[PDB]
Amino acid sequence: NLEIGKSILAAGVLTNYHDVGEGQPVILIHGSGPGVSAYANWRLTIPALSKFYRVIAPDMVGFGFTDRPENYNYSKDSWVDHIIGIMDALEIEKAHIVGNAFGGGLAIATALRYSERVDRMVLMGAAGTRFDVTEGLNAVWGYTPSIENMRNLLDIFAYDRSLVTDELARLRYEASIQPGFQESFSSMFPEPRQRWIDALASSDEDIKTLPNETLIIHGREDQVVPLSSSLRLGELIDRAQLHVFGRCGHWTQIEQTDRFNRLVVEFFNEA
Amino acid sequence: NLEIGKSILAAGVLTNYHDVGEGQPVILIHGSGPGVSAYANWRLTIPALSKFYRVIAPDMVGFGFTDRPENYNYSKDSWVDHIIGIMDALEIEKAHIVGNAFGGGLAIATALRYSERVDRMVLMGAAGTRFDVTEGLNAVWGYTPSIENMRNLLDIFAYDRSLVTDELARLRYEASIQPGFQESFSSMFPEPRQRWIDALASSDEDIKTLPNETLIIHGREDQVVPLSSSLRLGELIDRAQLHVFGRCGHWTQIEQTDRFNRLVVEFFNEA
Repeated sequence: NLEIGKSILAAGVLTNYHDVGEGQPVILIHGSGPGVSAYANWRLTIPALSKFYRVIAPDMVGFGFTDRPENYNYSKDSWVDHIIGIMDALEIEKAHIVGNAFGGGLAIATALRYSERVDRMVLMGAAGTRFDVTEGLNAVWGYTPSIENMRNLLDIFAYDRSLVTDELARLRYEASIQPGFQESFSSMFPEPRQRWIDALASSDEDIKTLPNETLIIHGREDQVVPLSSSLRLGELIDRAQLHVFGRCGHWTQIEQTDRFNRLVVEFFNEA
Repeated sequence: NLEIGKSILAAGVLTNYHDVGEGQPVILIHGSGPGVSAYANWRLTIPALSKFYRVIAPDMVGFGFTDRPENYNYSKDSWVDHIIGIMDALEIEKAHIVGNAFGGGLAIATALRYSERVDRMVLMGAAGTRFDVTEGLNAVWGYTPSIENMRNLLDIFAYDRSLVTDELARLRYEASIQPGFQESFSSMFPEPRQRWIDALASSDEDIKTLPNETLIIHGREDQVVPLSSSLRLGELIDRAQLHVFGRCGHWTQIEQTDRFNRLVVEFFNEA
């Protein structure tokens, strides 16, 4: 299973992660869908970025193949603690961070609590602001295992549904039913789910204090996180750039791969 | 005067233009401020693009050093005719077009009337949609010559006013009072100016039919054309990408030069 990489103790949690490349460190933080993992989200991104940077992609606690501690208290702050724990474990003193959706919210939160540890940020269809729960997000977080339910979620993420094949739905369905996966996922964002969007968000006041050069990316047709959320982030963050991809959903790094990789590499190259 | 380049008869008008580079043709269309010219707008863009493309930058009739025909009937359609006349004169059968503000409106109009002649488009703080006249635009189009009035206009265009020096205001003031310049400019967009924003615009219905890969660029702080206008263009054009620069005004190609040039070259490279 290529989703299983290296293992390291971070913030007291045995963590599964990928580490490819040399040079300036870049931390990639995945999203929060069922069966999600660092490899699943970043397999098409790591190869491109690792040619110029040291790319670290960990499975956040509660997701992927990282340990799922008994009675673990999941929260925005605990996840930030995990990110910092991973950086500490790898002697990464300061790094750029690419946060995908759920991961974008964590990136913003990490930059606010540990400003000295974060350089540039890329926020994709990111959590971080309070937006009204969408039917797409409620469907994603409310997922129960089945190939048809996974096919529907994949359709919700994609602009071009032709990319959603029976094989892909089957493979992700299988990833979603791995031991302990659905159990931690279902108890992660229970109804009412607006509570979790709000919990993952950072206040307008706090976001306005971010000094980091930031690149906000969003798919025009995103059905999970509304474009309006990134428009708001763009008005709050001072050194921000916004890039919106037309004909693109919640899979910006997968549906607009080459454009995405070029934008991100050049953005970091500027530093 | 470096603003004076080559001369060619286009659409019956003796036209001043710049032609640098080899390969795929790219037409750069300047904005509509007092003293504006192709060189003034694109001096920092041509060098970068000409390394990979053949760059054509003409002074639109009524602006710069192109002839100002007696009793000439200026209109969106006549300007489009001029653009096509320039392309015809240079045997440019199909080209990419970069339209800056006023020029963006003309680019959209050209792509609608001569779809076969236009490939990819870059629209910067572009005209093209109906937006309420801003005080910034009313000040720009209502300009009367003076170093102080020019300094104010430059401030309206810029995010970082430190770039507006006495020398720059003086030089542009001098450009604005060249023989016949202020005369054609003042009679170009007379009050009420909303009429001209509306005249330069294309209907939502027509814009929706554009099949061209398009890159929409806008400065978050643009005081002349509101960001909301480009947000609208992004929702209308199907194959569109939107890139918004924070800490940037109506001079995207000048205030974010390196980022702008990289974005444009890679966008065209995709073709």
